[PDB]
Amino acid sequence: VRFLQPFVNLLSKGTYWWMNAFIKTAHKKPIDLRAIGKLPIAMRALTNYQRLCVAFDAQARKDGARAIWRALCHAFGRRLILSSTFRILADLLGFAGPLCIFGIVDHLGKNAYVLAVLLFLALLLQRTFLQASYYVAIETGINLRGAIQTKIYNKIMHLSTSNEMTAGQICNLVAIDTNQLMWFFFLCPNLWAMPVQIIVGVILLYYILGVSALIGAAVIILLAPVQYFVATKLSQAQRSTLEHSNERLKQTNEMLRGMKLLKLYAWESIFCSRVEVTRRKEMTSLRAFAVYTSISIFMNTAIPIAAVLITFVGHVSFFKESDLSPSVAFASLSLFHILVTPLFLLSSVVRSTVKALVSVQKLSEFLSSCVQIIGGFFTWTPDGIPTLSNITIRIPRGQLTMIVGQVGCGKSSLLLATLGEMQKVSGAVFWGPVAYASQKPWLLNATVEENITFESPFNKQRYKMVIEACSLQPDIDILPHGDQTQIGERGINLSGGQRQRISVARALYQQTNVVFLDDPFSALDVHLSDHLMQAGILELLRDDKRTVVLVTHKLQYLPHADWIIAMKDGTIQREGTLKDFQRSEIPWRACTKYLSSAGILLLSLLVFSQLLKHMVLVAIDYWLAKWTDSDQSVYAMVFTLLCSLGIVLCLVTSVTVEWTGLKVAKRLHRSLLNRIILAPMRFFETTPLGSILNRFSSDCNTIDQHIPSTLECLSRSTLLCVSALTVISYVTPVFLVALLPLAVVCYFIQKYFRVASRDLQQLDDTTQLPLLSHFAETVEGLTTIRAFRYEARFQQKLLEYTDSNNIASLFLTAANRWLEVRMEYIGACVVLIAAATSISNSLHRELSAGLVGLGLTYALMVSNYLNWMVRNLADMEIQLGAVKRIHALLKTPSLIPKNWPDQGKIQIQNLSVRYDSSLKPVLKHVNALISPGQKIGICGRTGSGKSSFSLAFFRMVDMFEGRIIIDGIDIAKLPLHTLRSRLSIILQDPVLFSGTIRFNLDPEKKCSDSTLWEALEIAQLKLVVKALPGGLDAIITEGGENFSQGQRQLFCLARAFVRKTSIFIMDEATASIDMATENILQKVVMTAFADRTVVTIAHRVHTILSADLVMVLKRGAILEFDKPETLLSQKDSVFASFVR
Ligand SMILES: COc1ccc(Cl)cc1C(=O)NCCc1ccc(S(=O)(=O)NC(=O)NC2CCCCC2)cc1
Ligand SMILES: Nc1ncnc2c1ncn2[C@@H]1O[C@H](COP(=O)(O)OP(=O)(O)OP(O)(O)=S)[C@@H](O)[C@H]1O
Repeated sequence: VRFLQPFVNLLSKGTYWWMNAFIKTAHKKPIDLRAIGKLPIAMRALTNYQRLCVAFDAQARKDGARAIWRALCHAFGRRLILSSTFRILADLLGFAGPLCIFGIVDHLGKNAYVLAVLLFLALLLQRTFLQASYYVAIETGINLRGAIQTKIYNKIMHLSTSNEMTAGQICNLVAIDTNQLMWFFFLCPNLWAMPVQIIVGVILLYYILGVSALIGAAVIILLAPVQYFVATKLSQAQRSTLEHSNERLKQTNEMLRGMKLLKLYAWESIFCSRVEVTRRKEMTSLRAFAVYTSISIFMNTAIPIAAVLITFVGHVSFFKESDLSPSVAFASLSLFHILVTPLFLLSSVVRSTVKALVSVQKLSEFLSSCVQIIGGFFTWTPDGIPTLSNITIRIPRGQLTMIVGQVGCGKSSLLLATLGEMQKVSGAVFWGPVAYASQKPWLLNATVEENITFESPFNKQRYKMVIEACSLQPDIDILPHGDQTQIGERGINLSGGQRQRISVARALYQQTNVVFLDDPFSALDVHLSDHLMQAGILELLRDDKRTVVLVTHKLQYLPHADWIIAMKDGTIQREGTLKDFQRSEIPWRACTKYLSSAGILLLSLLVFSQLLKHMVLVAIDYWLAKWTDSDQSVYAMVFTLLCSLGIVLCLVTSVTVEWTGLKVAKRLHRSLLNRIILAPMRFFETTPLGSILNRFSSDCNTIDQHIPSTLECLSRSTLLCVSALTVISYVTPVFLVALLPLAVVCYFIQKYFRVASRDLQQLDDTTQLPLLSHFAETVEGLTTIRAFRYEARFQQKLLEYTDSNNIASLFLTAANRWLEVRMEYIGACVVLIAAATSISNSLHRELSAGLVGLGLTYALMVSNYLNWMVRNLADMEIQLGAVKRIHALLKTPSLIPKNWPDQGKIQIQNLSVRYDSSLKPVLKHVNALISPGQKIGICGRTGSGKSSFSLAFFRMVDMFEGRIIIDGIDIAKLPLHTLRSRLSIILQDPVLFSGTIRFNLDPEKKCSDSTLWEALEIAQLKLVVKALPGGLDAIITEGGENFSQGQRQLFCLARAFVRKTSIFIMDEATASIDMATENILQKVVMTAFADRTVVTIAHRVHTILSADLVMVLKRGAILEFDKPETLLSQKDSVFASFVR
């Protein structure tokens, strides 16, 4: 245990002194979950779940949305109200501070040291109570999140299967709804403490400025509803923008997958044009969003100026000509800031409260939704026509029981009913932890060994037996990681047969009596199914005398079982055995590049405008200082001039930040796209897709959403802090020399913070990722988990995960409180010293009263500007560190005028090729020649070098040696664009990117309609194309199920037809295609290609047999042969015929 909050001295419970040791150790050694503590018994999943379920029980025994609400209320009780009362007392003392400022200012102009030390004490106490309030509220919220999370997970166990969309709604119910609830519980005490704050503020300012005060008290208040309105607009804009963004991502996911396909003919620019077309729409939305952001930032600092303007001008020169002592004006200034700070929070509080109300309504709607069988009766509804009718079945021990029938006869339904999964209406069923593999296979977010063990102690002989008996070890070794390979989400990097074999292995490996397998032979061949039923079923299951109940439909399994079960229309037609059935019927460089992408045009326009705005904001008060003592009319007019300058300059600065941020986002995205386009193929193959896709998915989005606002806030905070320091220095010179020590202290407080605040931050992210994912895994494979009776262990795992999340999200708020309190203590020390120097120096000797006003008013508030500064600095640093990876990604004609000849005669003399710079060579002394108009075949085993030969023919490998030519022409003087408008290629991996048929046939779109129609008619595709809406305009999706595999290859051949390269490369147009269709495909491609030399590569016999010139790829080299009928009998059918 390390997080000891409840077990320390009640002084440190306030000032967080126990964090000194943690943060000092954290500076040196990197924090981790082993270096972190464990949550106390006072706050776990179990404790909060216990209190919440006790309250829910006491409320439901007296029987809903209001019910769950009151249950949470009575369950979390005293802590929340304690935080709220801390908060209101702090608010009172904060409203009290400026009045003692006023008293001091009065006394010196006409008992003040006492007021100064009282101000010091009241500041420190008020801020301490505020911080304790924040922390207690945050901890209550974290408790509530853990509690309702484990509660809705407990509910996930008892729900019914009849209720895809529900899974997404469940995981949003944990990712956004629960966060809304918890953040609303953060802001709950603020909603109680805001009204008393504004009421005390208005009544206090009225008694200081009189009737005029009221007028001012209106203006500031009028900003609070307006703000809300602005916020709403933002939200609307956000929605629209998000939509566009999503679409863009889709149009990217294709390009970053058909990489080799894309670059094999250089259609990449054609798709980049479309990608840029989407980007402009996205940019257009962003303008309005940033305009609203600018309006918000503008009002933020405009209302403070406007209040003082329309109040002071409307007080003296309007109403009663009352002499305005410096105390009145400066107290009004202080109260204006102390009231502006809370006003913004009310809008966000209202939004958070309504959103939390909706989310709790949603949570309530969700949260409240032998083997003997005699008289089976049930259905998939609380009321409806039944599908289970009159089923009586006995499943004795040690007996193979097949279930056979037609499609839709209640086979798997009977399986789940035997499981107890479906509580039958009227019937009896008796038989426990039963192993079960469902029809649709499911996996976890873990390794292969883990999925097959499934929380079971590992075995050597047992596990190796199960691995070998499932025909799974070779394909397991085929994976990039021989074992312990991280199986992707749902098994994207695996095939269906592998998932099925893993599921069957999981079912077989578990030690239990009963095993169900819902058709485990649907995605398996004949050989693998035979070996599985022989070794794993009849030899391994039948070994330990288990009760195997397998449902399938084959021939070999019928005489191997004991009981045959025939189902028809949900009824057992006949029953018995076989015989009874047959006898019956971050450095400054990242920011430097970020701002230099904007250019010199806007950098200075931003910086100098900010400097001038802050200079105006200080000069207005500097002139007010001389205004005070008493040409009052001229004074007020100068005040009005300054007030106007301030607001105009603020609007200018905001518009500048907006425009600059948008331009930078534009240029950065375009440069990233362009630099990713020109990368080599081996680079794309080396780097995983997640990192390349992820930068565009988030980095871009993150920057656009948060960099401009956070940068603006950081700049405003730092300049306001520097201005306040300069003010309190100019007021009292000696005070300056006292403030530089303390500020240096802050430097030491800075380092130790960041080197931990960053760390904890990332830890939070990590504990958020496997938690949510875990949830999803439980939802899909719910039947398997309720069948294995493994609910207890999984609930244990989820309590573990939510504890690991809460400890991180708790240490983070503890560290934020630490930095806050210490920076605030120093911000109170500085105002203490400033007032103590001002009372003596500026009164006893200097005798100038306009000074102390400015100094006190700025030192009463310097601390909040300091805190804004430091927090925004931390955020800007993490965001700039996120940006740096974008730059890391950023750093990755004599024969032309003569038309490319149709003579396909080529010759590659002494060719070699390597993949990486200075690695093992792929080819060795490759010499070959190809005659015009002659079909060429190439053979070889896997890894022989035929794909490498094709890629080198398209010079896709960047370490080839020798000279390679086409009609005396090579790659020494031609750019890539000409090199891709000269040859055609059909890859083994076909794809149909989204769009219309015109976008797939000719994405360039140069070709005319009759040309595409003829290409479809020749490619045996015109009839199915005419059977679609519109014709040549069917909206296709990436991959999908809109066309057959043969039709995808027909589209590839149509691409080849329209390419008109006159040279064709056929890279395994045979794999994963039915022979009945592949043979007619090759016949069409032969009858269509009488000219325009084609070089093919495959592992089929007849394809290699039909080619004229063929070269057998040896271990490292090739051996070519010209006449096909001569080399297939010269070696006496040893190396070229039986191999083919
Ligand atoms: C902006 O301040 C305020 C100023 C005045 C008032 Cl009347 C209220 C607040 C205020 O904020 N309302 C209290 C509720 C609240 C929410 C966030 C913060 S916080 O400081 O930003 N964040 C943390 O402490 N920890 C986070 C919490 C989320 C998980 C990760 C760690 C502090 C407090
Ligand atoms: N989880 C479910 N929720 C609601 N209805 C279901 C569910 N599973 C199946 N059904 C319905 O129950 C009917 C019968 O389903 P099955 O028992 O799976 O068909 P079966 O032919 O006996 O076995 P199969 O096809 O190998 S899974 C279908 O028409 C479905 O609409």
